[PDB]
Amino acid sequence: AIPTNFTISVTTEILPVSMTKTSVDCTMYICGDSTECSNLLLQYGSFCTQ
Amino acid sequence: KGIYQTSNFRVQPTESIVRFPNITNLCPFGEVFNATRFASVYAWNRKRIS
Ligand SMILES: *[C@@H]1O[C@H](CO)[C@@H](O)[C@H](O)[C@H]1NC(C)=O
Repeated sequence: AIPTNFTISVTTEILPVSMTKTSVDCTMYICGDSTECSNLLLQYGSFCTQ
Repeated sequence: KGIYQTSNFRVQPTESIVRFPNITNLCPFGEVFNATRFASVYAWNRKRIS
């Protein structure tokens, strides 16, 4: 079976390229605005540096 | 060299605010601690304080 005609088909495909960049502040997330809590968070500072 | 997100250290508090109800009535400490007669344990007395 040999074709005797043709069609020019345009297909659309979508690909995600990136996602929303995000940043997090340990101090104001965990220890919202209290100094007493933020002092206790210093010993865990390494974790946030991760 | 680059751009760095930073946590919160620049803000520090310096003043304090207190806001209680304005009441001048001393509370009946003499009517519960200095009461002439106390109740039996089985029929224990209950007093509202407001
Ligand atoms: C309780 O009673 C004693 C003597 O009856 C009196 O010295 C004292 O001031 C009274 N305390 C209060 C809080 O009323």
